Amino acid sequence: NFIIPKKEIHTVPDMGKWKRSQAYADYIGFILTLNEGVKGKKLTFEYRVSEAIEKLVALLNTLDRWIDETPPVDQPSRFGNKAYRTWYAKLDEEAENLVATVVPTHLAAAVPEVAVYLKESVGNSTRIDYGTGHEAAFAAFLCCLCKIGVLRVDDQIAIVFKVFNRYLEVMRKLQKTYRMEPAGSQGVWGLDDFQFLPFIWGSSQLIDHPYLEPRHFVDEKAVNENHKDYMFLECILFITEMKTGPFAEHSNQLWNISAVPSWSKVNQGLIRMYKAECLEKFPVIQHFKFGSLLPIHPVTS
Repeated sequence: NFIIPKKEIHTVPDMGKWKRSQAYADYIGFILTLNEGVKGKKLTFEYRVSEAIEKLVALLNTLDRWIDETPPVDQPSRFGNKAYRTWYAKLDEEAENLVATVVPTHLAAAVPEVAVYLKESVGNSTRIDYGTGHEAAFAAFLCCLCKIGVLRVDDQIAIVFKVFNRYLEVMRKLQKTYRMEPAGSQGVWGLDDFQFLPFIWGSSQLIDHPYLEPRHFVDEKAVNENHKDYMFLECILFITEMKTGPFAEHSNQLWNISAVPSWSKVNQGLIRMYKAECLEKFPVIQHFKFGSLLPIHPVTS
């Protein structure tokens, strides 16, 4: 009974049925389920790695590879490099074939439904840009795999620390390689040019840290010291690799968050901020796709 996920949020009044959709409930609970699973734990933690995780990292590694197979054009050019479209096209042809390496045959029919989210998670071919709208789809991608029991509860630490963490390395690579633009006003009032979720699961990691306080993440010296262990700081280091000038100028919203007393409170301030600035923002989220695994119909309870 699987189906090709389709667009359901066409107008601003549509945000209602979204916020009462099964999908919505499914999505956020999934978000918080993983958020809790990562509490106080270093990236170097000993977690369950399952063959499905291995096959996903391999899926992502193919994506990484195609970038190398598709070097940026040498044209003049001034925004996103147009070799991104050549990359994206390779994915559009090959998303199904790829999800197929992770999905058992008795669930063949789900491949098309599942692959859609995959195709929506890497940015925009026309505009060569990327934002939390696409990030969301990669989470929704992963949720679907839980919904069909390809991914397991036992794995929900390796989803963040291994798979999503690799996905982030691949996104950054696309962002450096093809000089991708932030999607819409991600680079105006945004927490970040590109991501959001890693700041959630990142600050969750640092809950109850002995030495490292939210106020410490603006200290670059200290960031270099600790990025290998923590998802939140890796994000920070990436910003400081991409932006001219002083922190408070280029990432003011994060700058103000560093003032927050505890990682616990940051993580509460972000869960909320993620709802408002992203999941409940028409412009960011209207492209979210709705099928059988994450449907639009009213929450059944």
